[PDB]
Amino acid sequence: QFVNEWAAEIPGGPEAASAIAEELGYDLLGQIGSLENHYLFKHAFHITKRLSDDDRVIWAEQQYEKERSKR
Amino acid sequence: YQEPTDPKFPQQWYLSRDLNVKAAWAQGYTGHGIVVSILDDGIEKNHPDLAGNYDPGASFDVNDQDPDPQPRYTQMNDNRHGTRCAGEVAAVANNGVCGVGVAYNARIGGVRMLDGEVTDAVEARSLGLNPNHIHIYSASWGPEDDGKTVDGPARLAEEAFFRGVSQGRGGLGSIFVWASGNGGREHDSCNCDGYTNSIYTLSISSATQFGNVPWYSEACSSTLATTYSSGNQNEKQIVTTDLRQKCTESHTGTSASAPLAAGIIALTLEANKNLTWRDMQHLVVQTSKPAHLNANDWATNGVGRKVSHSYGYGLLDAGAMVALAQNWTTVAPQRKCIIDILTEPKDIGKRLEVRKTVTACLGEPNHITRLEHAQARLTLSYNRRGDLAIHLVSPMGTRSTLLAARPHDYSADGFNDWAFMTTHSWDEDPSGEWVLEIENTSEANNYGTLTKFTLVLYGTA
Ligand SMILES: [Ca+2]
Ligand SMILES: [Ca+2]
Ligand code: NA
Repeated sequence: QFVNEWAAEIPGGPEAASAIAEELGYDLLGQIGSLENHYLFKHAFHITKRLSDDDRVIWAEQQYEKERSKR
Repeated sequence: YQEPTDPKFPQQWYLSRDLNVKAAWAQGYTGHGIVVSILDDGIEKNHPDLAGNYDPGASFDVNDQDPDPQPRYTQMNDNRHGTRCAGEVAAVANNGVCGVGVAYNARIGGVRMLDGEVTDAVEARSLGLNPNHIHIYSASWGPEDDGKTVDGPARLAEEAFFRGVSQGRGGLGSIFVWASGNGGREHDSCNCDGYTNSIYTLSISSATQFGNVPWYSEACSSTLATTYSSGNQNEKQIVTTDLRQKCTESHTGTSASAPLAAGIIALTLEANKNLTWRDMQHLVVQTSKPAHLNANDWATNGVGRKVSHSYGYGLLDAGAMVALAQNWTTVAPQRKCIIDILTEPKDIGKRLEVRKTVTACLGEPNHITRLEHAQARLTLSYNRRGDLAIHLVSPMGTRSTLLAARPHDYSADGFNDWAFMTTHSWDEDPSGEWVLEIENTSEANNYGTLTKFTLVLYGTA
């Protein structure tokens, strides 16, 4: 169900997301689609919480597989 | 004008009781300059009827993290769907192979994103791929059509939808063409599908060759228009490109309607490239034809337009779409009026009716006199969600069915700020008394509480 990917909203920009990755011990995979300030991290509510509590992260969430039907 | 000579074109009954696509072709509109991307399980870019129109700039493989969206080949041909939808849009014409696409001169791309773990992030990557190169995104997928699921786009996908219509296509807005669903057999209601229920997506339903509601069709108030698709075994189906460079005459379901709609919109965008994502929806509302579409719920709304919960505003008319687009005047900026209705929680019980006279943000910058989408954001508890039927009546008297009884939905979680959307009061005056109806359709002793009812209005002044 859950995967080893975390999405975080970081208003500081890519430089901020880069420092976030280094300090906390994550892998910055980059910007998510066209969402300028939404980034995906590789490294688990504790892993999610650590990201959210940072004052540079406004929103964080672990990715999880969803059932999607073709019509 | 010389019509296509492709071998399977005469079998494309839905092109030229049809979608009036030939009429758009004769006006000079075949889709040149328009880019369309299929968000699905991949696209056979080397297919002899797709390669000539293939565009790598509209394609990506999200599942395997690489530019090539080639489908994964298996014994059962599980990954043929994306290729079938792509051929409906932009299959090459007059090359003696299979048939033609609706916009046979458009560039076609594909995002391989269903052949793997589909997360919130995966959906957002696909909806936001190269938004100033891709004009139209065609997607037939959504939550399970089991008749008991209430699911929609999560935060990332939801944001990607908004980012697309706000800043995509140089600000005109990405066109998201969506399929309403295949849960007919389970008595599903596509307002429980957050992707088609979205105001950002152009929801399309299906009609059989004989003009009937197909067995898989889902009824809801969020559907906008209808294109032809499969029906019973006496009715013809959709002829398109198939996996392994083959041709198929048995493409079925509501996934065969959305790409046809995207192709017609691709024809429309060639006739007017300045059309916004809202302009395109206005054009569909105005030109769609209810004639010869059989439904027992055809109702005339406040502006005199026939509207159905199975068909929306009717069949897409490509000739009428391109004709109105040429001289269409861009609509005014969208306004969003939020009106909190409930002053206290209400007990549902057997039947609940909520009446409220609203001013539609009168005196404010969000004053609305011409309605587009209308939303009823409901937070309620109930012991058996499937027994609920919810209706919303606009001041003009237009009765919108927000939720129909879902006999398989035994959930007790109710709804949490779920935005039931309706397109049936389009162009109405939202000023006046709005009525919400929530009733228990079963004979059982059911109970629950409506704790929040936010009426969200979209439109212009
Ligand atoms: Ca062909
Ligand atoms: Ca459904
Ligand atoms: Na929609």
